[PDB]
Amino acid sequence: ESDINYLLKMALEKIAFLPFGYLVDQWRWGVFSGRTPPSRYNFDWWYLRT
Amino acid sequence: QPLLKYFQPVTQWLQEQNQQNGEVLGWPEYQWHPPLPDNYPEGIDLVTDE
Ligand SMILES: *[C@@H]1O[C@H](CO)[C@@H](O[C@@H]2O[C@H](CO)[C@@H](O)[C@H](O)[C@H]2NC(C)=O)[C@H](O)[C@H]1NC(C)=O
Repeated sequence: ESDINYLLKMALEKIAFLPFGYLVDQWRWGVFSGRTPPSRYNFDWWYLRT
Repeated sequence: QPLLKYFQPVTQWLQEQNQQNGEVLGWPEYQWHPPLPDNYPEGIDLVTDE
């Protein structure tokens, strides 16, 4: 039980962050490439977030 | 570019009409979906033509 508690505490920061980072730089690469014009900043950001 | 040259009069007229009507090009508020009509599944055979 202690092992499960410790690993779930660790997995709440080392696993919940994996979608982030990937998400952030994917959005920024899209913005730089021109695939995301200034009229689609929030749209693509929240599409990637969901 | 030839496609835009072909449609030059109609696109010019459209731009003039949109400017006069004062509409916003594109679709901000991407997170918008139309409401369901009241009693939709059983309210379809109702005449609504002017
Ligand atoms: C983008 O959404 C915002 C947030 O709802 C809209 O701002 C609201 O506009 C209404 C109508 O003028 C105001 O009554 C609200 O007070 C505004 N909200 C805030 C928090 O200021 C805005 O109109 C939307 N913009 C576009 C371009 O669609």
